[PDB]
Amino acid sequence: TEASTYIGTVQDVNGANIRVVLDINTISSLKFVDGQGYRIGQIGSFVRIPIGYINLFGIVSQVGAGAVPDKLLEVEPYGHRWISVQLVGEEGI
Amino acid sequence: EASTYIGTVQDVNGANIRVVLDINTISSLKFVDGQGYRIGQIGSFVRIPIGYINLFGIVSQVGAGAVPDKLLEVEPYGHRWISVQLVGEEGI
Amino acid sequence: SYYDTTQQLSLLKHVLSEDKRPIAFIIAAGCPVSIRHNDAPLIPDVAGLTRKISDSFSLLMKIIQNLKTTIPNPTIEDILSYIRLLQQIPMSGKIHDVENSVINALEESICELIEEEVNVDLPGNATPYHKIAAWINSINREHQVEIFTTNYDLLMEQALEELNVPYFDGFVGSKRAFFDIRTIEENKLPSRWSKLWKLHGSINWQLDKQTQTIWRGTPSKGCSLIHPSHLKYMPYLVMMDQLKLFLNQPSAILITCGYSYKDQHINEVLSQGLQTNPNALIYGLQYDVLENYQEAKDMALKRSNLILLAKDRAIIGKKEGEWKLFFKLGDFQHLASFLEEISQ
Amino acid sequence: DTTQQLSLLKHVLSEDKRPIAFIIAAGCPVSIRHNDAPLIPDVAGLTRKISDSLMKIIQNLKTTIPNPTIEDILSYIRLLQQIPMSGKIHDVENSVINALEESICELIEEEVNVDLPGNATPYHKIAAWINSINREHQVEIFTTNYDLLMEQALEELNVPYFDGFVGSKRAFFDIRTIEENKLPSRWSKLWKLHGSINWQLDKQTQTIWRGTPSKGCSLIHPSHLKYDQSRKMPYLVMMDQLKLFLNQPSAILITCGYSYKDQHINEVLSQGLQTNPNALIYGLQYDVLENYQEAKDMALKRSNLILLAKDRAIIGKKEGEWKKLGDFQHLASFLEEISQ
Amino acid sequence: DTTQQLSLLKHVLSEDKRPIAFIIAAGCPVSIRHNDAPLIPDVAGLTRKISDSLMKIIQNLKTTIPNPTIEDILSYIRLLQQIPMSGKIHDVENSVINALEESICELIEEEVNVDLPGNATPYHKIAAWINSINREHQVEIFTTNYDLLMEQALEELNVPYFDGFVGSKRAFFDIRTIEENKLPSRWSKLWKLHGSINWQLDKQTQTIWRGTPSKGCSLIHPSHLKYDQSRKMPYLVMMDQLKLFLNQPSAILITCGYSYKDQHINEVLSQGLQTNPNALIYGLQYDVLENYQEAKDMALKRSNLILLAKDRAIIGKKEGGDFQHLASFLEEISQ
Repeated sequence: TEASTYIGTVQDVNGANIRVVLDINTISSLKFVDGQGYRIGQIGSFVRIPIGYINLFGIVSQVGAGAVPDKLLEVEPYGHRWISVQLVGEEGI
Repeated sequence: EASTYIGTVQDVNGANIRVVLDINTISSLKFVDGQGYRIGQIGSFVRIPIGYINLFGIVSQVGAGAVPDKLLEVEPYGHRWISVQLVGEEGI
Repeated sequence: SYYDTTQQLSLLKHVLSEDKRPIAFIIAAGCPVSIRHNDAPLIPDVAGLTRKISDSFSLLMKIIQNLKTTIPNPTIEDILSYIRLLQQIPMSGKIHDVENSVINALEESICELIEEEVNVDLPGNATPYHKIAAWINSINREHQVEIFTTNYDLLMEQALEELNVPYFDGFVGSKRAFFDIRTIEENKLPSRWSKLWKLHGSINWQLDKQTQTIWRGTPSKGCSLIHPSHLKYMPYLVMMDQLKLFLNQPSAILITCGYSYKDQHINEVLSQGLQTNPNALIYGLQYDVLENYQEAKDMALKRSNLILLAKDRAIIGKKEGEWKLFFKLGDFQHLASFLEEISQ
Repeated sequence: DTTQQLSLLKHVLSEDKRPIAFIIAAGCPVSIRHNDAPLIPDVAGLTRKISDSLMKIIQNLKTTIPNPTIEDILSYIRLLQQIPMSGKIHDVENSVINALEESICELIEEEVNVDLPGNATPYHKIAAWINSINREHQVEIFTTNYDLLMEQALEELNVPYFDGFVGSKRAFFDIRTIEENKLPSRWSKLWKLHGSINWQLDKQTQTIWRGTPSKGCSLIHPSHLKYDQSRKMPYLVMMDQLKLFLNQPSAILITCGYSYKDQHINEVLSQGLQTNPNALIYGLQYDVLENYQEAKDMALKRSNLILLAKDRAIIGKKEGEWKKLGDFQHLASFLEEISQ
Repeated sequence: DTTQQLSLLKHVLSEDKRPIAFIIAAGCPVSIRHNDAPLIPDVAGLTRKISDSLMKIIQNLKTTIPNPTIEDILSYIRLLQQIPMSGKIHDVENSVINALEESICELIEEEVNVDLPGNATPYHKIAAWINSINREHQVEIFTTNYDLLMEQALEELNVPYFDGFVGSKRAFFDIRTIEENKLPSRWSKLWKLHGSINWQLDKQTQTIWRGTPSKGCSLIHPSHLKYDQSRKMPYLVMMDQLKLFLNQPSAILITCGYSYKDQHINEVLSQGLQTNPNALIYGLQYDVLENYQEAKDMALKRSNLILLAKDRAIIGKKEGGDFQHLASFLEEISQ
């Protein structure tokens, strides 16, 4: 199904402030890819968002209850699986 | 429905329309006579025809930030709303 | 007035990468031509087949001139239709003034020659058909990919078997493989299972006795239902209905490669489907100059949701334009390589 | 009494609910007579046909084995040809074992290639009854034969069936679609445990593809190397499907002509009966009750198994007595009467 | 004996909540007497009348076929017509074909243009019996005659009927009315398998519009080209409607005067009998039971098939007719 190097899906856009929901079932620790150990979304790490043929890159800026949207906290105050990603650049053809 | 069709107005606040993307999802291309335009991008424009004249607007927010209050309480798993801000209109 | 190749290539790459939207294909006579085992291609084109029939066989050549009076240069389909019409009339031998049974002998001879010429195996695992088969298995799509073919060989079937690709061509059975028609319309097929339809028939079709029940299996000597439509009073009708029904699916996409749009019924069905469903899209891919396809350009001017790709010309959205030759995607092998790269 | 048993069987099988399945042995072709002769004789008929067609191997095995059959002979030949220098038993310069293997294989394929007679075949009645029921629980059929007769008749009746192979003249062995089970309800499953007469292996790998009958070569009684697994699977997955049907809630099962002479089948049916007490088996016997000692032992062991024969009727692990259904044509007539 | 299935048919007629219908052949109008003569000539009579008005083609067809009918002759004439240089096959100067077919069409046109007689016609009794039942299951009747006698009979009692066509002198063929099949239960439906002299095609396109009988052109025995993506001259739509009526919940259906001499009808009847297990056909036989070999074979093959004849009766695949008599029996059962 979902290929390796999978983290989540975009659920909110505010121009240059993306919010991502982690779709990993559990064990947010050492998702092995290509025999090398990378960690699930962390403050200093990058992410990649492929759009058809070009890949948008971004950097995580906030993790936890801060990245949760406005009224999602109102609906439930105990759910925190969001990250806030800020776009940086893109890779062309 | 005819082509170049996106959704339906479901809210109005003077100069801040909230629009619902329709059920035919996953497409996200909406081909219109050749080239296809991604639906609900941040900088894209929209057109709302009222009878004889058209109303134009610019998208500002996409996703859970545009959906109203009660719908999130009804279902938090659905974010298919956009926030259109009016700009101008085209006369006769 | 000027179009960019890279934009269309990116659009196609984004389109094929989708999963839920239904996809289909059309494989015409121009696809096997692009694959060659000997110096010549493993299977000749329609013109090659007509030339081979003409020079392989004054009474015989009368029929070719007789049909040319009311029609352009006759092809295999026209000749076969004329033979079928001649056999329909009992005492039809007076037109050719050659007995009343030589027509059957000629039909048997040409059928045997066609079966001998077409019953070829595709060599090597690097054929584009294997690449397409691998691409189908790559993405587990929500809706399976259908395939329509107008050829006579079984290259697609063999390629599908080689890479373990399940499919269903409307025939169920091990020995006789009778035609099951209720399960086609019931359409509760396995999600992973694909479908393959041969619009013009193949060598595995044989007609039974007065029961007239159609079945598929090992080809027999002196028997081949390779007739395009022939006549009746039928699988062809339900296959056309299946194609039309698929074309009405929401956001459906159909891709044509190697097809010259010479037929009339197919063009009419495509036009009706395009007019009925405003969301369907068709990618007309050619490997020549667009001036050769009058019907295709007429349909592209009439319809708005039709896209044409030629060597040096393209019509997009009722607006004919020029490229920024180009569009190397017209060749079948390049399309297979593009599909393989997309899957990988 | 017999009448109560027949009425109970009618009102438990004719009712639409639990899944239905049959097992067909080599005795079924015996009950059909063409031109005053059986269409295909029993196993002993084929054995002495081969005999009248090099007895040394036969008496070599006879020393430790009773009256043999063809399957034992071919398995012994295969075991010989596994060994490189296997001729020390029989002369030298190994050619007889091979030549014997081909001679017997195409001889059997010629003996079995028989066409079904007209519309009076009981297989037609069974197919019509199958088409007469549209229950959600489809009917899966297990056969130990080698011929194409059952599926030939079923195709002549215009009904769908899936046998684990999908494709064309070079159809491969579909493996996964066996156990996702995502198939239409109207479809039915046909499994042949001992193999068909059209399956052919491949030089590149164990492909056991199904298609046009290969010239001379055929696959009968799969007993070759199984270390690779996955490839050359059908035997194991056939027993697996049998076991899965034996388990699960299924208060119906019918036997016809089975001689209870298969160790690999007796063990699995006993295990299924022990594991599934709710399920029931209606094993029959077209002979006297005393000819099947293994069946009597199984009936004594497992109460769920019901054994009926011409001599008497063993019900509830207890021997009974009378005060008709053994005939397979009579069985088809009973099925037609129940359906009608 | 006879009382058994007479009571059975009376009871099943009294059994509501199930659809009912009938099949009208050429025998029912032939057995109708007008001025001590048959109202409509039989197939043999029609062929004799046609022969009364160029027998080389008939002789050539007689080599491989026995004494033919009008349908075979017209089909052969049309088949020669599509072939451009078909005149050389039979003599020369392939212009006699068009004149011959026009004359045959004219002769049939004034042969079948017969007005229905007064209130003594059993068609009126059948219509009254149908209208006297307020069952929700509408009755759809398919006929093989080339006249419009049943149309006159149904219109004489103000009974709602629909023949797939609606409009005016240039009434078109509404195609999707059969598709959604959304009509009031009070209305009835009618279909002509081979058509009457009312339908006529159009030069510009195959429209087979219904209306006032045009001079010269008439549509009969639809077997023309079907390459126009349907809607050209579809008897296939009638066949599909018959298949759908066989696909609904099982009911016992009857027929009148059917000779079981239609391979196309026989094939779909067998398919419907196989698909629907309880489906029953009450086709009778107003002749010798041994004169219907196809009916006997169908009864033997299909257990649910029911066959009755003047001299015997095939019930349950084991062997053991007047339209006016059937109408009188239905009228008696209604009261």
